[PDB]
Amino acid sequence: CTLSAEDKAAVERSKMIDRNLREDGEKAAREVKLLLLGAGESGKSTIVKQMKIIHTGIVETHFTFKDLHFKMFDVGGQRSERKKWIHCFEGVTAIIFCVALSDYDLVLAEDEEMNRMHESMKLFDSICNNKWFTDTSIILFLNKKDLFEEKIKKSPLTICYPEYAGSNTYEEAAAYIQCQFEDLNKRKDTKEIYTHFTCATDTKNVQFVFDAVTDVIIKNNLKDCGLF
Amino acid sequence: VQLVESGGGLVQPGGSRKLSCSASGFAFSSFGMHWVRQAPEKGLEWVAYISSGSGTIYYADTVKGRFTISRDDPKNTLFLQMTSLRSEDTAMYYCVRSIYYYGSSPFDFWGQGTTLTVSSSDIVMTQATSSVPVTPGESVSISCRSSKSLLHSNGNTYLYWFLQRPGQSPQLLIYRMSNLASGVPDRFSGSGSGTAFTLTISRLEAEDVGVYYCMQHLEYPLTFGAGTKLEL
Amino acid sequence: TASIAQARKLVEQLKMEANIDRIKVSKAAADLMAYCEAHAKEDPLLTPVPASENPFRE
Amino acid sequence: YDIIVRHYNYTGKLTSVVFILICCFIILENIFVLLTIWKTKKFHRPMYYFIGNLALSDLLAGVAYTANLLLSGATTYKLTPAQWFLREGSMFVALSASVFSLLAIAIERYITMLKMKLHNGSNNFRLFLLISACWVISLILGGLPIMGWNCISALSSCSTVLPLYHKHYILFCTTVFTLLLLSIVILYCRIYSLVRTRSRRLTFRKSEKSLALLKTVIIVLSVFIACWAPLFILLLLDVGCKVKTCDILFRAEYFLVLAVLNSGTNPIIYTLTNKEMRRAFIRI
Amino acid sequence: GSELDQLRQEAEQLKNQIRDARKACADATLSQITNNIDPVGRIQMRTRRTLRGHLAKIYAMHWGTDSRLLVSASQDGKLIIWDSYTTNKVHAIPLRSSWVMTCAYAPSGNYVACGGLDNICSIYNLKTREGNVRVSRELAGHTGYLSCCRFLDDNQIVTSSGDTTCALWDIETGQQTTTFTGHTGDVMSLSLAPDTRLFVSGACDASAKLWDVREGMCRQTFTGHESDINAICFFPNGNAFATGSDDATCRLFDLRADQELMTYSHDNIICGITSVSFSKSGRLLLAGYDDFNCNVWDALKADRAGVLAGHDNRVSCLGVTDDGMAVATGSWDSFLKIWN
Ligand SMILES: CC(C)Oc1ccc(-c2nc(-c3cccc4c3CC[C@@H]4NCCO)no2)cc1C#N
Repeated sequence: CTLSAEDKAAVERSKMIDRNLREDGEKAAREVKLLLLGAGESGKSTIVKQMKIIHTGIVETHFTFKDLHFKMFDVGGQRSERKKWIHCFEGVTAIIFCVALSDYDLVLAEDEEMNRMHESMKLFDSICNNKWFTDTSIILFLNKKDLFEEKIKKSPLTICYPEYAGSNTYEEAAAYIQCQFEDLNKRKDTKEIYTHFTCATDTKNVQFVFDAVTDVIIKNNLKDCGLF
Repeated sequence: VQLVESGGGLVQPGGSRKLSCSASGFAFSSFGMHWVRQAPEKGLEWVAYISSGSGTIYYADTVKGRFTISRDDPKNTLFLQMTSLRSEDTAMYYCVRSIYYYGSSPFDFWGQGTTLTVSSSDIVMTQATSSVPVTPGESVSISCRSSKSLLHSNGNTYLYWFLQRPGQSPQLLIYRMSNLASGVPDRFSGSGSGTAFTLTISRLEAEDVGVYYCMQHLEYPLTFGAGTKLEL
Repeated sequence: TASIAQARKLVEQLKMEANIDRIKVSKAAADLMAYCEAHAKEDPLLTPVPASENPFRE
Repeated sequence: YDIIVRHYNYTGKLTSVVFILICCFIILENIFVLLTIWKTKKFHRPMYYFIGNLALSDLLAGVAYTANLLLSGATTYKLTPAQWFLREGSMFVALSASVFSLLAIAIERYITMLKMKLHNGSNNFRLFLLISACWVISLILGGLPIMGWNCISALSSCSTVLPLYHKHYILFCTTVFTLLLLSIVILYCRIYSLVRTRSRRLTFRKSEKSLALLKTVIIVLSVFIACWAPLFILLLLDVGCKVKTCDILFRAEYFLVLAVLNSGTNPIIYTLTNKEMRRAFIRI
Repeated sequence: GSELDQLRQEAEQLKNQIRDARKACADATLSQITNNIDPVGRIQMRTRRTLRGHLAKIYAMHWGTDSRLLVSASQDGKLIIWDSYTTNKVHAIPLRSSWVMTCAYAPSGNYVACGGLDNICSIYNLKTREGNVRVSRELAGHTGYLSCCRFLDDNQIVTSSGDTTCALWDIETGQQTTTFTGHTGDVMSLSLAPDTRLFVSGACDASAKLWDVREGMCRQTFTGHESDINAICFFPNGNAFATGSDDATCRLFDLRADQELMTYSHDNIICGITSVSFSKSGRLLLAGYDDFNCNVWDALKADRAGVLAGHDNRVSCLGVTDDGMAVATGSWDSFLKIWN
């Protein structure tokens, strides 16, 4: 109409550009994105290396399993303040958390009075009770188990934990650690914690991650249509 | 970039051969294509156009319904087919890329061209004169006149300008009214008012001689000028 | 003993900044007032403009 | 007029205050639900538009029932037959639309739960298609007696509960209502079967939500069927019974009370079920 | 151990002399002097265009020199270049890492750059021979994330990294020329002067410093805030700059005298400040709060004179055009709006 001869050609460019944008915006919306966190010596490297791989600063790992595309952002190289770049991770399906069971009698460097489990619990509290992650579930991993058994065998558990009434048995020590970690969860009605013990079999770990993701997807779909 | 034409041969009247051109060195999938027929000792005339993605296919009123044209994106090859052929279709054939957006330069790179021999309302744009004798080192003023007001409500005239070297394909010099194209020296300059347009050259050398043309783009049925020759 | 270098650097920066000239606050206020009152005619934000000239007409 | 006194004489047809107040309560509940859904930007996905449509439909049903009860009485003989047909048409158009919406809700829920899409965003084409189809089918089913199947000549063919309507029309309405009722149960059972099997089979190694879904299904699917049964059995009964042989047929006004009360009780179930909309209502 | 003590008391008495000279120089506030001026009535600005097409949050936006073209970045990984007049799109430059937090536009309209969380500033070319968009250079010399980067010229770029430092790069060579250090917190805001000779940066601990590009050392510092600095912009004159913060308080400073002039705070706001930009004549101080709406804070009277509440989520970027024709604000709902 009012547009000139070549002005209508520029409007056609906007249409194909918007089409190409919408086509790519839908392909990246059907893949599961999950964040990874943990301490420096929490065994995150052995976890990211043991699992299947297909692929400074942020690092992204892309792998597929059971016709699902997973993205793993390892935010470990950021030495700046965490409160500044944490709001861009608002949309995420899960938050992988990794801690070390055997790392409970080893004090943190340049310090002789503070245990590493203390700052581990502090980081877990800051992550779970954050004002942004009030709806995303948390998957929890225990990296080492055999070294933990050897350590509780040669060293008592009462050195790290000030109160303890049970015996020096791994079967009850693991349950105590799990109950202590699940206690630091204020939002007990909007999020859940799935715990697991890392074993030598990668298939079990991948299956557990897939099961947790499927459970989160089912819960999200149920909450989507207001069915529960 | 590189462009070449193929499928040039003598054809008797009533016979048809398809035209093929191959483009390499750029994103062919986002460039529109124009065909240009150049008759011997005559001015060239627009033929056909296809937009990016084969969305809008246009034709000329003379060869409407008689030429079939299509694009092949995966192989970056362009095809042109005709149904009927007459005794006046004997002319050169060129293909020129063109992309239309804010600040773009259409008709930037002309193709080499091929030879085709056959053996047996709209805007009226007339140039000032046929040929001018010019001694080197003198300013030259060329005026191209149109029968309509090319100035649009947006505020930009749509009269293009380009030169053709003797024996080579023409190259774009000045888009719109004044902007200079990329690669050409700053000696060339143009101006206009809306009805009568002129071009001024500061210094003239020996490597820029030939014929000049003025194109219109306000209304879609593109028409070129007669062609004024520059004599050294 | 490594904080001595940064301490000397910071005290050098401080004694260097201590030589900056100071101007009266009333003079700065007057200059700001003159600047905002001189170019107030060419501001289409606080000065209403007719819709016949706005390129953003709807 | 002439034909009005004849049919009522042939059929034999020769306590309304609480209905007005319950209808006004339904209307205020519905205009409150509409205001709650409209003013909040969060409830703008295509899911809540079905609930808004159902609320508008049962509001129209309440208004139509109020108008029908107000016009009913001794004044029915004075009004023109077209006005009477109008009353019946209005009633059918209200209730048919309400039952039909309620099915589109379950269709959308089953389509959503069928495949995991990870996002609430969806095309509005299917939403507009479903809403328009529901509305036009309700309008056509309501206006059909005006065009054909009028029971204006065969006085015996007309129904007993109310004259001027053909028996085959009642049979058609019953046969479509039973199909809608079957489809509702089929979808609301298949969705629960799907949710339970996928979760038990594919989330085995590491319930409470399955029981909540079962409770929601056994509430929503049972409240509707428990209330829409008397009207359906009466509509199947009046067909077989002969004229002047059923005394219960004359007292058919009470059966519609719970039938229209279902429309007013649906928003309570569709709002107190989910927590987000309940919290939004509590905030207001 | 006495050396650290004597240097500490030396620095303390230096700070005492500085604050004494700062207090002795000021006579009266700016609000007392500007008590005989007619304030603006009401700034009623209505939306004109609605630029839509993004599918994620928006973190940056810059206006071209022609006051016609603007560029915006999103977490989706696109660098769409919009046309303000006609609303059509011109380019859809993709990104390698879909984590971006800054943008810039060349003064000549040739290059466009964007940093991000991958501590790498990539520069794209828009005037290439072909029809696509190529990466001219990828600058990687920082440890922390990049926060904001502006083009000082067509061949030099200045970046503000997260590891308490700022560096000036060179495009042809690819290596940084000069590095500015001295900040104690994460530098996350900077803006260039109109003459492109000086520039100031806002630290993360209630501090704002002034730098020079030629000599390359800190000249003056300003303090007074409580939480931190979150936005910086110069006066159109180029001789003053107003800074934002997180505790609902934006202030205006002076360059000749390191004094605080005016504070724009209200008792009804307890929310942070994300972006601050002046007007064409330095009379309207637009500020974008994170409570879903903007503000039109007056520059000389410290009273609100307009509200632009047409948004859905928190605003994260906004900037006035070169000629003062319109202002554009971008929020987290992937919707840009042009106010006039
Ligand atoms: C699938 C849905 C649309 O099916 C239906 C929906 C709705 C209905 C439906 N019947 C009636 C109805 C039935 C009997 C009497 C009277 C009425 C209305 C007024 C009249 N009272 C006068 C007393 O003398 N009102 O509504 C029947 C069916 C069926 N079958």
